[PDB]
Amino acid sequence: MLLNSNELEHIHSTNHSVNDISIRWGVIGAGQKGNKEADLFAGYKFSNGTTCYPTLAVNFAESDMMHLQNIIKEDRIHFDGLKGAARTPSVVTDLFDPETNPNANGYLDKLAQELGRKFTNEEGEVIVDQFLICLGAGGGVGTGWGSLVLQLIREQFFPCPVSMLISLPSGDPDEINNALVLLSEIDEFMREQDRLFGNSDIKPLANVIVNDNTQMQRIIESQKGTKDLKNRYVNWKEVANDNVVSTLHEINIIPENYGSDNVTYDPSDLIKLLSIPGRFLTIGKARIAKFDLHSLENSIKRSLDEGFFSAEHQFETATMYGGFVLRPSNADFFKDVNTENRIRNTLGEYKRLDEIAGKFGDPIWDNEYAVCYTIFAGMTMPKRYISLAREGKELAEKQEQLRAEAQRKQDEEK
Amino acid sequence: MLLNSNELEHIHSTNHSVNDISIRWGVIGAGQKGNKEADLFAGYKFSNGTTCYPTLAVNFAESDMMHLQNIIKEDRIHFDGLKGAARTPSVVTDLFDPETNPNANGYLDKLAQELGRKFTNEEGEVIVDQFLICLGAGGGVGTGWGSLVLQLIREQFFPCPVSMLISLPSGDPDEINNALVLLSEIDEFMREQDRLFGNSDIKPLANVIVNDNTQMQRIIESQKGTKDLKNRYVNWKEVANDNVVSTLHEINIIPENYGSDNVTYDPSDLIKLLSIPGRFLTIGKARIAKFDLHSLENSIKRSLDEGFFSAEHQFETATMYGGFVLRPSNADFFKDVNTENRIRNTLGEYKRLDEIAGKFGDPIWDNEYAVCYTIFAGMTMPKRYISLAREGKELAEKQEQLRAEAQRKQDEEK
Amino acid sequence: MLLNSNELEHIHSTNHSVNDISIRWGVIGAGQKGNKEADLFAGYKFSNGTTCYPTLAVNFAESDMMHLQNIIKEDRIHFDGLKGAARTPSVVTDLFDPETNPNANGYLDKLAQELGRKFTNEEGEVIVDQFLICLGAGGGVGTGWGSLVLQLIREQFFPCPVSMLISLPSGDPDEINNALVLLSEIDEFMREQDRLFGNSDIKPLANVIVNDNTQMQRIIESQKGTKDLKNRYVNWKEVANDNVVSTLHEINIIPENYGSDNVTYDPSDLIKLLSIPGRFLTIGKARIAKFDLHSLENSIKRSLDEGFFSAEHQFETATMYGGFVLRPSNADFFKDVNTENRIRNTLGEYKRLDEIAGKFGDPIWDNEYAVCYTIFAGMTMPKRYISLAREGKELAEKQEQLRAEAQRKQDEEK
Amino acid sequence: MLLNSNELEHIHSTNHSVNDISIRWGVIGAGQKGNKEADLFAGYKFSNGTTCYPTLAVNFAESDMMHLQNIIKEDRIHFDGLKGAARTPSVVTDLFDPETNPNANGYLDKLAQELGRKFTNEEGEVIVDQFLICLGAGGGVGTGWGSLVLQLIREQFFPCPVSMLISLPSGDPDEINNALVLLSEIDEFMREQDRLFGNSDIKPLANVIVNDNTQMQRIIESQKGTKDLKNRYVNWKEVANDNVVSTLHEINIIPENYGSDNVTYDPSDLIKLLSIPGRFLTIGKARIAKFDLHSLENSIKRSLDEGFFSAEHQFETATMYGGFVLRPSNADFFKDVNTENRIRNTLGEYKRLDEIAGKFGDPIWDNEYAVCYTIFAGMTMPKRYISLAREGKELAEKQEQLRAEAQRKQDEEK
Ligand SMILES: Nc1nc2c(ncn2[C@@H]2O[C@H](COP(=O)(O)OP(=O)(O)O)[C@@H](O)[C@H]2O)c(=O)[nH]1
Ligand SMILES: Nc1nc2c(ncn2[C@@H]2O[C@H](COP(=O)(O)OP(=O)(O)O)[C@@H](O)[C@H]2O)c(=O)[nH]1
Ligand SMILES: Nc1nc2c(ncn2[C@@H]2O[C@H](COP(=O)(O)OP(=O)(O)O)[C@@H](O)[C@H]2O)c(=O)[nH]1
Ligand SMILES: Nc1nc2c(ncn2[C@@H]2O[C@H](COP(=O)(O)OP(=O)(O)O)[C@@H](O)[C@H]2O)c(=O)[nH]1
Repeated sequence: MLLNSNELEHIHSTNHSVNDISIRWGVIGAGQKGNKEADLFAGYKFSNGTTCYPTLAVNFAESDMMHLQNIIKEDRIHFDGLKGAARTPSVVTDLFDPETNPNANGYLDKLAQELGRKFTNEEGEVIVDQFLICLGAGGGVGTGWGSLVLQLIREQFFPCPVSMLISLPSGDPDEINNALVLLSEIDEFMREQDRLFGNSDIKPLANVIVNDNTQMQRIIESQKGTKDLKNRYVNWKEVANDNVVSTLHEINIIPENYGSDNVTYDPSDLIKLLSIPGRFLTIGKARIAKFDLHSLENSIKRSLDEGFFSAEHQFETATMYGGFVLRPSNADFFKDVNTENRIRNTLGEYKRLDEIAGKFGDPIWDNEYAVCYTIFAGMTMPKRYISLAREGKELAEKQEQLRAEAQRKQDEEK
Repeated sequence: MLLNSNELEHIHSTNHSVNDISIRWGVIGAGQKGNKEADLFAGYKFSNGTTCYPTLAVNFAESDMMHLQNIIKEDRIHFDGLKGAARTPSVVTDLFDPETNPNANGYLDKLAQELGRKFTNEEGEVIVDQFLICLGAGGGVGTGWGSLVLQLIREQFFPCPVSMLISLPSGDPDEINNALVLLSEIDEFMREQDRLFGNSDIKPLANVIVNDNTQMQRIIESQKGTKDLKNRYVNWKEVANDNVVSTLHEINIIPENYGSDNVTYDPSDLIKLLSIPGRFLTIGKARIAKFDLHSLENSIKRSLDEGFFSAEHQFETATMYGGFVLRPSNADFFKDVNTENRIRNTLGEYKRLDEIAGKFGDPIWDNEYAVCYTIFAGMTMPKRYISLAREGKELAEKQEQLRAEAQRKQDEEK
Repeated sequence: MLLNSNELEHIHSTNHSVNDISIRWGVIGAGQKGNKEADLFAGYKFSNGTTCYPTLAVNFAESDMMHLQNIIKEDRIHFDGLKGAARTPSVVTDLFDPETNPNANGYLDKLAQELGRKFTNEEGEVIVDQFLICLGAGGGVGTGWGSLVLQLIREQFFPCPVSMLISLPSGDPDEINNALVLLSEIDEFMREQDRLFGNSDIKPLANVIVNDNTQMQRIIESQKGTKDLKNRYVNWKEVANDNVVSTLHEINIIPENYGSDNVTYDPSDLIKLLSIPGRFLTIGKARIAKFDLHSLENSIKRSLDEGFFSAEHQFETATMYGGFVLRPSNADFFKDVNTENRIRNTLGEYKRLDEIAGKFGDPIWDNEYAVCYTIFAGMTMPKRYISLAREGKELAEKQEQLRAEAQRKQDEEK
Repeated sequence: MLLNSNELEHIHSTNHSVNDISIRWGVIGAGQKGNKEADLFAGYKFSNGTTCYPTLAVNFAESDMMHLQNIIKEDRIHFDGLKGAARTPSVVTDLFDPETNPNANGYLDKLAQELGRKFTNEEGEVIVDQFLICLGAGGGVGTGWGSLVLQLIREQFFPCPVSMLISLPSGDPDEINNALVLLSEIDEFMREQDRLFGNSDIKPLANVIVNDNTQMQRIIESQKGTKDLKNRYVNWKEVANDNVVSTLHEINIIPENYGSDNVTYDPSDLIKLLSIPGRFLTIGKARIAKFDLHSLENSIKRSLDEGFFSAEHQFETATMYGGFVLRPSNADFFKDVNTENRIRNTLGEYKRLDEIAGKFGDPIWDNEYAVCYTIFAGMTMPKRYISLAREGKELAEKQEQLRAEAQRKQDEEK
């Protein structure tokens, strides 16, 4: 268990029966980023110190996996032999493709194996609910795997659905491409399946969660760090991560361990919520320590807008909503209805919930502020896609410039 | 005086007439643990810096007693000669048993003596109320003494009753046994006496207070320690201890030095409370800084459940209740009756108080939160006993496994 | 972006759309002081980390400009050749005066140039609103430039108005003089223009903001610094500065990014406010975390009196008022009218606002206290001028004393 | 007393009551190496300059024993007559075997005798705890004796157990053989006894400590010697030795003379530790002067891996663990629990301690760094055995080559 939020604390300080989750994610962490996250996920144990999620970490080589603080070598999968690579994801693919790599398959086995190892007990049962695959884009490894997975799922190695945690980078046109295309492909896929399935079907691809780094850094600095001191010694990712994960984590806990005396969110919701939309999903966590409609709105707005996962996704491309407000039970001001209404309406502004599926919870806690967790799902494409698009152009060219300028510098010299 | 709680502080900051206790415990601290505790007890002095409890520390050898910060060598009793021992408590027994150790008696004298030294003044009067013997189980020394005491009491060396502070360890089947049996014997004894006495009789064995380490550690980490920094440098016991003792300590102080404008707990209560049940006793200290019935309940629940002394004792095997809520006098919300009722009822759920003896206090302070001290007494057996039972089996076997597995490893090699 | 106030934080934590200012100051920082400030100004970037003001730093030589943390050499203008100088501002003047320095003009070009560089984009457009020239008096460089500017403006190199940030020193008669005369000249100028213009005219000299160091230090120590620890390691200027700038800075932000649900201050106001009075302007920022008329008054009073910019300026020599209270929107106590009235009246005591121009805002925030920004403009002469006058006399003579005394010491010895 | 480590110093500088050991080794030093070591052991005296271990030195002839700096001729046992020998250990055996050497026995007597002389006082009591026999392999003398001992023990001349200090050489196939076989035999023996005994039995062969020279030299040079100057004049063994012995030595001292305020290692542990595993034992001493989990790990790792005694022994062939960290008592960072855990886990990676016996201490000192002594016991076979195996083949053949090549050189010439 790693608390790392007031909240978390609050929780933990309060309940200690926390031994219980909603969804058994099978954390496969790929690439620096993923791994890194994974360790955090890894950090969760219960109120009996029992891990929460089961986690494999993958990376190409061993060394790659040294700084992990929870992962053991066994869970450090790597495939090794050749030194160096071109960070093309095409390396990866090879290694499992007979044609390039005959022993392709050899590897696969071991994956299948370790999967077995890790995800069976001895019922041979998969002890997983959905695969949570974590990726940071531009990471060859990730990218390679990404696709890989798509196949694999098909190839039934994966019989749980996949949830994709994708970070959208910042800069570097190359990455941009890699990413975009990656996203594209996915997107296709996404599109295919709904019409390939019904639309009430378990989506093998449950949803996609994206994060923008850029945005985040900005945010991060926003939040200053004279509010603490070691802040003054931190890395943004390091923080970022915390939030991110925590959120997720948290929300998994909360319904499970909490109740309300009024509307009750629940796992199933989540399940629903997570599977079926199949697409782009976003979450807003809003501290609410100030108590009025206007501010409510603000923080709402803020939370959405100045959401952490925010990517300028196109709200009305959502189809489904969710979230809940964990509110103190003495917090009358919320008990009031107007509020609710207000809220409703508030949200309605980005698209009216009431045209789509979703629900909302309002749990109790005994905190001294409330946090509103908000989730919009099944969206398609965030405008960032575009922005990215534009930007890498605006980059590409920008160093074309630099290329031409200084091609001139060649000419200019004897 | 060592404060080490807000409370304690609060107290101390408030009253300074604290020169006064309810019960004169005679702290005999046996074994690492006991000693350690003892030092803390030892740390108490009055508002005139006058010690609170008188304390002997026992250990086998001198060195054993070095790190103590309050104990003087004089109060470091040890009996020495042979180097090393098997940590069998059977060592101890010998030393006072003529048959094994002829000079058995020689020692006894010195005990009797130092007891004299320490517990008489020069009225020859025992300046004690009840012996508080502190033990951590699995400690040969403790264990040896434990039994020893039973005899000794009989042997009238002890003319105050004994209260046993027992820690129940965590792991190691051996200990487990030692313990269990120890507990067993005690248990017997306990059983005997009530029927050996009346049931309205001064129980020579006033009660037993157990603590589970395991539980505690868990708890401890629960309580995080980013709430403080040096926390980030602490040992659980170190904290644990603090609580534990403090509690006790505290509660001894409080009635004595406090009043109420309503129901008044008092020493006698305590006395009653402590003597007669003769058996398993538990305490819940509940911060109440949140003010509603539900939360009241929660914290109640919490406190019981996620009590510190908690061991899954069998509530209805209690016979007697007590405790008090030290509440701020401006704290109207408590003044209200409903509350009381509520409380009553709340407790009623684990067994209905109103079928048994006990009482309850509600003192004032001028704190800005309240703490509810809750005591259930005269219980018999906590399910942990069992759990322990199961566990050591689950251990024993588990390393039988390891024994057989690797007996195989012998066979497997040439 | 550098936050450095709760407020700032509050702001920043709240809005992150802060990408937007009211007035584009063109910060020219002259002399140690100015530079220093400039760096701070320089520290501002937006919610997209986009600088706020554009800034040139001037100093005589390069080295002079080393410790700057944001200024780049390019923005470190210096003119160099001769080593040492007499800190006469008459050095400066020379350098741009053909007669003394034929290549006078050469320099000017570069100024004009860098001005170009810095203040055009490629529309050749000036990207500035008003020049904010920062000076600490007694600084030869500053002083030289001061005058220089007056000319330059005339000489149309400056086509934005100038706002002068002048610090009034503490001690040293020489400085005093330099200053006074400087002030005098300015004063003249000020006087001229109004009658040289209409009085409804864009004043090329928008206003003057003075700061007294002396006063400030006093204040500073007032504010203690056990309230923080590093305080215990600070320099007054360092703090001072922070305030000062911040204030300014802040106020530029706030209207721009904030609204109210009631009276709305706005840039134009500011503009008006800043241009037309042409003269002495002062600002009071009042935390209001205590909620009553009396205290309101107090803090008001305090703020004025024990304003930061305060110089014993002659209120009724003002002609124009402004400011706004950034108040929490839940802060009902302000919503109330009486309050307003009260305020009005309060201010009325130093001169009645209602005889002059100005306005006042009351924005919302969601802070948990309010800050009242108060501005009195178009004043002429603060009594400090005088005080200064007296003091340097009281100095001059005082070391005349010392001169005569110890001229005696010459005589007294063989 | 010879200090020769900071530590040792630290110790000695601190305590001077050092008059006290854990285990009375009876140092029999055989062969150059052993002797050499012995002298060092010999160098230990107490804080009252009282020798620590009692030591016989054996060698074949007198001259052999000249450079010893502590050994007296009396303790220079040699058996002499014939000049030269074939360094076959078979020489040795003869000398005590009636059949080859009738007067075999004559010698034996003298051994028995001097043993008597040296190891009785006049209680006729053996003043020994365990025989510490030191050997460097390939040393005929050693080797001969090795076996000899096995018999002798059986032959009850030895009634203390034997601990074998074996150096594994570097190169020379012959040695290799001699060694291997030696090791083999031993190994057998080892295997026999456990099944010959119970497994909870005092192993007559307490354990085996091996050292690799090769490894060591490498290490040695690693540690540079511009860190000192005379280093620049040293022999590796000379250093090596120091460490080695010292370690041992040290660890014998430390528990004995130190305490902790927390977990306490102790002799018994050692005893246990040393006797019962009967097999391969290894030790890691880790300076810890850097304070974080990662580094902790590192040094841990390092220490294990880049242990001094390290031989690529097969961790999981261990059965038993031990060690302790002598840490400064002000060293909070260790006091913290996480740490502990971490550690635990860390170790767990090579095999999980928690499946096997052992314990761990954490003593105080007042050093300004900590040293972690780590012990893995009861292992069987280190991969070096193998490596050796391979290598001598790789040698044997390699000079077969040279043999054939240059057999060709014969043919090639007339
Ligand atoms: N925020 C964050 N991004 C990371 C982290 N590690 C890597 N990334 C990002 O993930 C993307 C791909 O890099 P990486 O994960 O190293 O890919 P790899 O080279 O395939 O291992 C880049 O945008 C990295 O900045 C991480 O732990 N957190
Ligand atoms: N929490 C706690 N347990 C302790 C302390 N010292 C020892 N123990 C525990 O007491 C039990 C018996 O150990 P110990 O007191 O050393 O017994 P001894 O060997 O007879 O001195 C074990 O569970 C120890 O962990 C202490 O000061 N606090
Ligand atoms: N508060 C403050 N005053 C300063 C600072 N630097 C210089 N001054 C003051 O400005 C006045 C003129 O000094 P300076 O700026 O060094 O002039 P220069 O010699 O022309 O560079 C003096 O009163 C200095 O104390 C600064 O950064 N802050
Ligand atoms: N490190 C070390 N090895 C030694 C020393 N003396 C001898 N050896 C080694 O011990 C092994 C056997 O040689 P030695 O002791 O001379 O055997 P002997 O010929 O029977 O006396 C070889 O590997 C030697 O290098 C010593 O004092 N230290």
